[PDB]
Amino acid sequence: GRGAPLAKVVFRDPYKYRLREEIFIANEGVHTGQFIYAGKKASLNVGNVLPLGSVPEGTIVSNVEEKPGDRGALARASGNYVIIIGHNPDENKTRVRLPSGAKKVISSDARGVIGVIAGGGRVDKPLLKAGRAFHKYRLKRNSWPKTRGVAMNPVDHPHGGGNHQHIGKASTISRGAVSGQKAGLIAARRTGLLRGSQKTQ
Amino acid sequence: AKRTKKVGITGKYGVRYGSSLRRQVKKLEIQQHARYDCSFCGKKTVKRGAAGIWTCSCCKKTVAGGAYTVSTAAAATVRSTIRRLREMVEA
Amino acid sequence: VVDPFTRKEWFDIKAPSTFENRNVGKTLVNKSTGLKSASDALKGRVVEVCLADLQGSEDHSFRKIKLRVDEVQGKNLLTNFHGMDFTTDKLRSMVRKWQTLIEANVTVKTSDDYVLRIFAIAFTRKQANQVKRHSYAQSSHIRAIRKVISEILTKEVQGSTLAQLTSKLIPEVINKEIENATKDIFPLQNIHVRKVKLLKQPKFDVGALMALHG
Amino acid sequence: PKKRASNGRNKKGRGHVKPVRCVNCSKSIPKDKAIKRMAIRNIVEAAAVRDLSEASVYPEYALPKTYNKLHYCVSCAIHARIVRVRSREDRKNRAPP
Amino acid sequence: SINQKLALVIKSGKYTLGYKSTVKSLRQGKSKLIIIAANTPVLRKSELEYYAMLSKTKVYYFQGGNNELGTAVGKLFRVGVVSILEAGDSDILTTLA
Amino acid sequence: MRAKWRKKRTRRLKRKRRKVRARSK
Amino acid sequence: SQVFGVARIYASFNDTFVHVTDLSGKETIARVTGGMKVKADRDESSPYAAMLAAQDVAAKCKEVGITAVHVKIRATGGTRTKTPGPGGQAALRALARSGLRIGRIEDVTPVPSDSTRKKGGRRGRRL
RNA sequence: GGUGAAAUUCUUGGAUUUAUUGAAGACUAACUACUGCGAAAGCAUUUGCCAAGGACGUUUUCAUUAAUCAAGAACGAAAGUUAGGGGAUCGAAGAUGAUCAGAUACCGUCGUAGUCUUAACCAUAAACUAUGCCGACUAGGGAUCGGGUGGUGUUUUUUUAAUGACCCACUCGGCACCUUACGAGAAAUCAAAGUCUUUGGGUUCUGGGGGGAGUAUGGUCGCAAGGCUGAAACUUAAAGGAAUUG
Ligand SMILES: [Mg+2]
Ligand SMILES: [Mg+2]
Ligand SMILES: [Mg+2]
Ligand SMILES: [Mg+2]
Ligand SMILES: [Mg+2]
Ligand SMILES: [Mg+2]
Ligand SMILES: [Mg+2]
Ligand SMILES: [Mg+2]
Ligand SMILES: [Mg+2]
Ligand SMILES: [Mg+2]
Ligand SMILES: [Mg+2]
Ligand SMILES: [Mg+2]
Ligand SMILES: [Mg+2]
Ligand SMILES: [Mg+2]
Ligand SMILES: [Mg+2]
Ligand SMILES: [Mg+2]
Ligand SMILES: [Mg+2]
Ligand SMILES: [Mg+2]
Ligand SMILES: [Mg+2]
Ligand SMILES: [Mg+2]
Ligand SMILES: [Mg+2]
Ligand SMILES: [Mg+2]
Ligand SMILES: [Mg+2]
Ligand SMILES: [Mg+2]
Ligand SMILES: [Mg+2]
Ligand SMILES: [Mg+2]
Ligand SMILES: [Mg+2]
Ligand SMILES: [Mg+2]
Ligand SMILES: [Mg+2]
Ligand SMILES: [Mg+2]
Ligand SMILES: [Mg+2]
Ligand SMILES: [Mg+2]
Ligand SMILES: [Mg+2]
Ligand SMILES: [Mg+2]
Ligand SMILES: [Mg+2]
Ligand SMILES: [Mg+2]
Ligand SMILES: [Mg+2]
Ligand SMILES: [Zn+2]
Ligand SMILES: [Zn+2]
Repeated sequence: GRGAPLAKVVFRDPYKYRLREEIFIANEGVHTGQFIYAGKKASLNVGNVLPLGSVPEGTIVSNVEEKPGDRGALARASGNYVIIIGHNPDENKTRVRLPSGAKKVISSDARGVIGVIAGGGRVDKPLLKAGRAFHKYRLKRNSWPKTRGVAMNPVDHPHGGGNHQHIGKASTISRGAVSGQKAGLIAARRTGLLRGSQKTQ
Repeated sequence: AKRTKKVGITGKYGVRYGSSLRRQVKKLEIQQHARYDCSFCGKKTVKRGAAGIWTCSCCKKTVAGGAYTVSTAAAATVRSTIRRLREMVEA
Repeated sequence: VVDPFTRKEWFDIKAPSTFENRNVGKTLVNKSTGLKSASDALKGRVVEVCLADLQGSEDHSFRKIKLRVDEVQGKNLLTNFHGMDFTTDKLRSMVRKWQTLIEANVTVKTSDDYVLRIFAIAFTRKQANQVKRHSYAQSSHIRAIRKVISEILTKEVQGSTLAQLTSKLIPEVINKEIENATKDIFPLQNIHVRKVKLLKQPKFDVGALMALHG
Repeated sequence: PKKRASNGRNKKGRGHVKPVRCVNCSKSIPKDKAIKRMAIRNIVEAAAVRDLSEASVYPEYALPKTYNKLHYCVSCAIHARIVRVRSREDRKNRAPP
Repeated sequence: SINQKLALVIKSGKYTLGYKSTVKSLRQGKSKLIIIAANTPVLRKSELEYYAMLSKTKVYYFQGGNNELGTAVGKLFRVGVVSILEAGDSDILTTLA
Repeated sequence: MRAKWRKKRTRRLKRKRRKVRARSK
Repeated sequence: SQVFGVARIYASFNDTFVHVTDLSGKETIARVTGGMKVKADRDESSPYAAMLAAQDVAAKCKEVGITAVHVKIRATGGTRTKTPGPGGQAALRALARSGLRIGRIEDVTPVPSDSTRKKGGRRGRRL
């Protein structure tokens, strides 16, 4: 139920004679037997984990923390990555652009891992038939298949009811709506086929 | 002994799903089934098994890759951009 | 009911060293109030003045120079190298029809570690007694000429910073050594360094900066 | 029939050049077919020269004119600049004047 | 080139191909030079380099995968180490290598 | 009418007989 | 001798700008354009309005602290006409004849290593 | 701001102007010419790498291996299609401001697709020199690009040279122009469009009054838009070319 492969990465224990194993999200091109370096003063190759400080802008980084030491949070899905676009040395920040395109500024002590996440393009292939969707969610959660509220009775949904299948009122619903009201396009600030190019400015 | 004018591996799907949808799948199945050249021993013995997990017949190396091809385009460009930027740390 | 002039702190612009008049210009700021003082805010501006306007002699009518302000002290702020341009009228003259153009450039580091990229333009000349009306190089000529220029330019830098690099450009030593190695290949005329820009200053180092001051 | 051995304008052994835009109406037009005027003229003008050097620092200064290449599109070259239109004979004459 | 030299060595000298045989050469002191594939693993590399320095044999690291070293010696299989046993007309021993 | 526009004329006209004839395939 | 500044005259068609600034540029000193001293839109670029605007410029110029100035004339440039506007000379004429000083002037029109498709369409602006 | 003139538009959100920086995509100004290269399409920043080519030089080598070509095939501007990316600029569509009797336009503003690139398609342009290829012959001239030969030629200084650029003469192969016209044409014109009723070097292709019509039909190719192949009934005395005078 994860799109991207994981990668078991074994380490020594600094304080006791033992191995300690971790579970990383495998960045693309990472291979068994490879050595992974993790730290402030580590070098800049795919697979190592380095604080957002220690990488020049344009570095491409995955599984990056929001807060330093929360052990990874951003860009973890098969194919995603964050780009560093700038640093503030005084008040040690860094500014990044997340997979959604939002620009966010975090501590430079927050760590990421050099590269992108393996399994890119997983979504390019048509699912092609019900059953593959069926098995997809079989390993995720019980969210499939989905019935249109407009096929229900009014008891079941705001869209339910009528002698023809229709929403009956606007399907844009307020942010200040209430549980039981919010089905449709919640808080939508526009609507209709996105004409023209998107992309954040 | 040419068997199909054009459906290739996609011929398993019969008349179903509509041509354009089968096309797209054919591209990515041809991708995801082929044997690939191994970086570590040069034998063409890398094959896939589960999206993004490419490993080697002999030599037994497993390389995390793209979902249906070993090297995704974008990671490849990323490679050289880590190339590039790292150069600015020794030199 | 303000008139920022009836409030404007004022100032005068001092020059570096290896030239002529260390007194250059005049400016306007704003009184050094607590929170937003006249000092740290601007200063670090940039003023461009023809070097003949600062060298006196008109055998330098072109060759604009860009200076950048670094430090301030009691109504007296200095300035250091930040660039060298050419006038538009000069090139727009220079580049005459019926001949060949040749451009070349290279990126290089100096002693006191400024990284800069200089340029170099040069045109073929009719040789006295020519009857044909144009006189062009031979491409294979232009490849040799660029390579030589490139060799010479990479040599003349990484010497004692701009200071000495500037001390080389001012008398156009470069233009003449170019001319020397060139004439083996092909005539040429004008031949200048034209442009040179900064793109990686080192660090402040106030002690080294004060070396053009007295 | 044909009314110009040079066709529109001058190109033999090429088949394709590269269009330039017309400084007047912005019309694309091949470079060899253009019509081009070197516009070198003073920054100042006729009358400003005396009061210039008058209210001017420097001994007479130096005076640096402005050079810029112009491009017209036949139609705009006909509507104003170099044209007239000439007799069938007066056409072949490439003498500048 | 470096391959142009190898092509001469191939048609006038004696050589063995492959890991095990060039160790019979390195121990026998018969090897005059060993060429090492780009992708041949570091362990085998480091070993060959230790066997070499124990026989005073120089080592030229071929900047190519064991596949192209196979066309370098003109064999339709792959090779990750060559051992020069006799250099024929070529000069590889007494040039840059 | 301009030859090019008269080309587009029948270019369309054909494409509509194309439609109409397929009604009886 | 004099205190020096930088003049900078943008004389396009349909308008003419004159505004001296500090020789570094980062600090202004009084603008006033050829549009301000007339109201007819059609008359936003004629030499008379440019004169009156050069007047209103030189006035505060000699009324703040700048006694002398270097000028930088400049057409629209870019992919535009690259030729000076009518009221560019009229303003230079009206600031030397005003009584300020003139020191070494050049043309700073942005000329490209050509591109970005000029406007108007391949068939030009046809009227 | 924008125009012939204006309006739509932008401006406490200090617009327009300015200075300092940074980002992105496109492009290659001037130099650029009756100048180069390529089968054509087409091709102007630097450098490195990869393979290729003509001309020239040639007392090398082979020895008829060739010329032109139904079928067949490689490449083929621009737009257009499929899938990614890219999407600064300009901008089919569309919406607007004006203009107009009207104005679905011309002009102004916004601006979707496109414009850029990768993997595929598509195969058409006034894809033009509106001019098949190979060979021979027939007439004067000054330029110019590449190669070569000749010189007690010029300029470069040093110690004379060597070089390099330049000058003059020549000869190959180019891109062109000039004047001629023995000759050709219906003429405009043409060193071929010449050596043709004094009608034959070799060979490929196409046309047979105008419309109907590149339409109908079949075959074939394409995802599509469309490409190639491609009639007839009927209609009609002109359609057409070049030149002259008005
Ligand atoms: Mg994942
Ligand atoms: Mg779910
Ligand atoms: Mg369920
Ligand atoms: Mg449903
Ligand atoms: Mg649904
Ligand atoms: Mg129901
Ligand atoms: Mg209800
Ligand atoms: Mg409701
Ligand atoms: Mg309902
Ligand atoms: Mg419905
Ligand atoms: Mg069978
Ligand atoms: Mg040479
Ligand atoms: Mg043309
Ligand atoms: Mg063409
Ligand atoms: Mg039906
Ligand atoms: Mg008109
Ligand atoms: Mg250029
Ligand atoms: Mg057949
Ligand atoms: Mg195309
Ligand atoms: Mg766009
Ligand atoms: Mg419209
Ligand atoms: Mg309207
Ligand atoms: Mg319309
Ligand atoms: Mg419009
Ligand atoms: Mg055709
Ligand atoms: Mg033509
Ligand atoms: Mg034709
Ligand atoms: Mg002749
Ligand atoms: Mg000679
Ligand atoms: Mg004749
Ligand atoms: Mg005659
Ligand atoms: Mg007929
Ligand atoms: Mg059919
Ligand atoms: Mg398709
Ligand atoms: Mg068809
Ligand atoms: Mg046909
Ligand atoms: Mg048909
Ligand atoms: Zn392997
Ligand atoms: Zn025009």
